[PDB]
Amino acid sequence: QQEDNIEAVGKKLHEYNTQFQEKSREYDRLYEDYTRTSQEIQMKRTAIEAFNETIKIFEEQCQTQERYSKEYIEKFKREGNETEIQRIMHNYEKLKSRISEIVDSRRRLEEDLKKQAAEYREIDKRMNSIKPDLIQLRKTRDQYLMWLTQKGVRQKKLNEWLG
Amino acid sequence: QSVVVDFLLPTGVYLNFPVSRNANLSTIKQLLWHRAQYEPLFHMLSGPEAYVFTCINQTAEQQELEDEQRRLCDVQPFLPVLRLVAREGDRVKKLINSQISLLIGKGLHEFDSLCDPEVNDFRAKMCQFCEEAAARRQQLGWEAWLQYSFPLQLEPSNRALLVNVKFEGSEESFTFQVSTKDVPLALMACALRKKATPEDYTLQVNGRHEYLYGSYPLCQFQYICSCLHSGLTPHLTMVHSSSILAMRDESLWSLEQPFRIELIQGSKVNADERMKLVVQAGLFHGNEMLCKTVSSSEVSVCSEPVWKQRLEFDINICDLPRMARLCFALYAVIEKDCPIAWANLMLFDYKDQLKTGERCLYMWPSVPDEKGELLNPTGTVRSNPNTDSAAALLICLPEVAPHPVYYPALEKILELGRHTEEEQLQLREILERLYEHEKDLVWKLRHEVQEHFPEALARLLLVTKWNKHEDVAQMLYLLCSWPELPVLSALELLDFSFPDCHVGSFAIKSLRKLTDDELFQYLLQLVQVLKYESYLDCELTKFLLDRALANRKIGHFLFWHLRSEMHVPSVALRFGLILEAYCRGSTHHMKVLMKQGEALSKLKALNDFVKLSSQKTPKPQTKELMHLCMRQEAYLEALSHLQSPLDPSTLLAEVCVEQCTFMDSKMKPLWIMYSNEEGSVGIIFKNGDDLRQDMLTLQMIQLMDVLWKQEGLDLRMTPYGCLPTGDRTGLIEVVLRSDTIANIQLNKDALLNWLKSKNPGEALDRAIEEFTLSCAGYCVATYVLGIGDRHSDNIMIRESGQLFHIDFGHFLGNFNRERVPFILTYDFVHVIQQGKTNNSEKFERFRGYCERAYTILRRHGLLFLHLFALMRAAGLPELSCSKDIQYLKDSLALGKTEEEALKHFRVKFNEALRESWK
Ligand SMILES: C[C@@H](c1oc(=O)c2ccccc2c1-c1cccc(CN2CCN(C)CC2)c1)n1nc(-c2cncc(O)c2)c2c(N)ncnc21
Repeated sequence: QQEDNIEAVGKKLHEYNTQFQEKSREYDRLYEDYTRTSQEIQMKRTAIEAFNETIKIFEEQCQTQERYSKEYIEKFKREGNETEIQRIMHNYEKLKSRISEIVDSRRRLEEDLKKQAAEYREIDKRMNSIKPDLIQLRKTRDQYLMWLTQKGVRQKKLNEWLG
Repeated sequence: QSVVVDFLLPTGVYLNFPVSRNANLSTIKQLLWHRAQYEPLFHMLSGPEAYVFTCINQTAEQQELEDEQRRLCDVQPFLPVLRLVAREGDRVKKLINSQISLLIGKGLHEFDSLCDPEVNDFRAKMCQFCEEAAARRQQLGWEAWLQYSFPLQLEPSNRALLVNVKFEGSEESFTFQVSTKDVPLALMACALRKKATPEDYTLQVNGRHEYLYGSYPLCQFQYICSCLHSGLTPHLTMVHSSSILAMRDESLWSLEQPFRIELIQGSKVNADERMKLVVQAGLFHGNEMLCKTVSSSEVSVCSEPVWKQRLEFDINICDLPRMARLCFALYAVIEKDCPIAWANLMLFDYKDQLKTGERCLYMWPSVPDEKGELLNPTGTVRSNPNTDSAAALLICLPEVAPHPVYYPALEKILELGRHTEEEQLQLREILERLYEHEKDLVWKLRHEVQEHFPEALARLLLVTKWNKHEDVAQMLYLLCSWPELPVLSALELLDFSFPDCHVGSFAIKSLRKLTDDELFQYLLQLVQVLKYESYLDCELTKFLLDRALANRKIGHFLFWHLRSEMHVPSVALRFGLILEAYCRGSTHHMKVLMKQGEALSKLKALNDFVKLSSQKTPKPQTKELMHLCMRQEAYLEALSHLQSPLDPSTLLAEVCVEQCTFMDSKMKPLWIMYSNEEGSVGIIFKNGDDLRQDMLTLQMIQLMDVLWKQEGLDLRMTPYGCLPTGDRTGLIEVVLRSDTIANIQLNKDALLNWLKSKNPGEALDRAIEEFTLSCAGYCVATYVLGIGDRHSDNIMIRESGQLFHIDFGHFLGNFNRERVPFILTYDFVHVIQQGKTNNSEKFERFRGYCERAYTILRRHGLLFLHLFALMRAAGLPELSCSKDIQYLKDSLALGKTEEEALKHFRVKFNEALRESWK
């Protein structure tokens, strides 16, 4: 209605405690990376919003350039000043070519964010594979420790095995 | 030192050319106009002062850059892109809104992007409330503004010493004798007659924003008390009320159907394919299950698992309490355990409406811990902000009526809530000194508890059955007519066990008695409790904001407690919104915090330079390479001239660059020294470790010092400042004129002869008493708090004689957690006895001090327990479970009597004296 020797059990307490501590360190490494990568992903997504607002301002400027230039391109054409129109339109082309650089820069960040999003999921997967081992090694350590406390082993002798 | 900047003119024209990073915006605008004249459509532009630059700042917001004395490197635009726009409209709100975003470390657009009514109504209500108080502050007088800005720093509460008085502008000073117990109106009158040979002036300490005024005597001020005890003469200044104004200007119970929910789908799960996924679920109120924990059927491990299951609980819809939370947990079992993630959800919303429709809960990852529970009901209700990457569970609360249904009002609850000597003897035994039989007894005698046992309201709330709506209404009926409890009891009611909104409201109602002095002692604890709050708009948040607007110092420390956890995703939203409201109601202090932020921003970059240089080059070269980075115009101006984060009355004026340095530690702590018209002040900028642990300990030592000082016992402690400012970053106050024990010793009379050099002749007998008093206090403090890992490297002594401890890494038994014994070092006992092998008279005083100290803390033992209990919110490893709180119960020995506890303390004292020789 409800078994090895004490020295042999204490040996296994030392082994299982070492295996637990190693896995505890390994998880703390992966959790550090999980913490770190979460900050980096947020920064990247905040930077993409910045890219968007930058590009938004450039597109507002392109709207301003087309609306404002309608009056003066016509006026300089009447006065016979085709050279002033050439300055205006080439400047607009110089504005447009800069956007292509900023748009190209935004795409690189989006691709790094895609690669870093995979790594986040890969780390979290590696964490969730170790949790079974870590939780079980905590339980096993505790059960052997409680077994020896029942058997009546001194606290000083348990500390040697735990270390 | 140069960068190519895109310029966008309001005619649509685009200029592009290099400028220096150190060059300010006003200078940049002049170079722009000089190149704009050689580009089309120049004639149609107005003058440069008609326009203002706009950039995209680091938080991805447009910022109208009104202050053109800012350097482009200090502005920190995302890409080097400036755009000219019209300098008109409501520029006041525009300037503040952008300056807030940078200051809090979060863009205000991120609050808008959520499209959340709860957020928008918080912003609406709190900003309006805060703006009104700031307006009302300005209409009020100069004396009241002085109370707000520069509140009285007093000691916890007959001689005739000199005092060097001065006036604003004049170089001459006046030294003359004045008594210790005089009221400062008299002190001004004496100096005012000396000017010729009252109510329109106020006194001020030199090189400080600490003002002497009000009904209190001169002895109760910290500046005076420090000057009397040390020996030096107070140096004051007489400021006029005009100069102060210059600073001021310049139905639910119907629906009896059982509760249920549709578990639809999971998203973005990352687990081992061999296993199968299970969704554990359960309802909660505080840290108590309302019903059984329902579980789902098993599905194979993929990214997008599907269930589509009904999950019926054993509780009715009518029976649910106000603060009911559906707590989830995603696991990974084997078909015939692994916690992946968890998420909590409040059944009723902030407006009291029961939630319906689909809810996409973005889950938090599960950490394995010593408890190892199924669910995590103590966790935050707010969803994970990393939405696109992190996992989630699609669920759906079903419809239960044609129209929606609310949780009943206070009126309707009161209506439902209405209606021997043997059992009364049993109630005494339970409360004065809980099991299932005791719970039903107390609930039966709940009316007698209200009448005869007001202090045990907390006990009555736990025994109440929150899963039955009948029991809830009866408890709330009693609560709304419950008599006002003291501070000490009210602090207990703020804990995670008491989630109910009426209970919180009662707890805050009792805390309105707090003085600003006493509130400051519990401010850290009160900040941490906000993690347990469910909704954003709450009484504790309002209470904290009320006091911050009332008192500038409280507001200052409220800012940095909240700001320092903006990196933490679980509180970034909640804290960010409070910091917004605070900022709007204290625009004057915003300017101060902006200097502090940018000073701290440079010290990070300065520490990172020193960290990289320490690996490559040696220390003497790196120390010189540090000063070059400091001496640059952007770095020097930002670090120079600001109020200290550690104490905003203290003025950090001139950076003494040559005196600055760094230690060769794990995290390489910077040592910044200052000098101002008073004398010297220093700080340590630590980046790498978390300083909350060290702060909490220093706060509790400071609390002991106050508690001892209230009982007529000044143990000459050194509770120096410690302030977390950010992500593993913070300042720490330099205790000047001091050194570590290791550096002094590196034998028998090592510390004794150190005191002889620093206190020769008559001062020696004073410094020993300073040592004896201080050592006693720190012996008792470290004992009670359970502080291990003490040694020569982390213990210090001042030149005046006071010993003090530093850098508290571990406490409450931890190092595995065992009882840390009482520790008396042979070297300290040698100094206490004045170089003698046996000196029973002096050692008996020292024994007396440690006993008197220890007894005083037992009288206020519940305070320490209640405060430490609330700090569990902070998620410190060494202060997590109830056994950590138990350490304090045993060390103070509150279960035992005052005689019994003191007899046990003497045995631990006597055993420490024996262990000193060994
Ligand atoms: C260990 C010492 C220290 O910490 C540095 O980080 C550091 C960095 C660059 C250089 C020295 C240092 C020193 C240091 C070491 C020996 C002697 C002196 C005095 N010196 C001698 C030269 N003499 C010319 C000037 C005074 C300081 N130290 N740590 C803390 C401290 C750190 N974290 C948390 C905390 O709760 C306290 C602290 C404090 N609150 N108050 C005072 N000292 C303190």
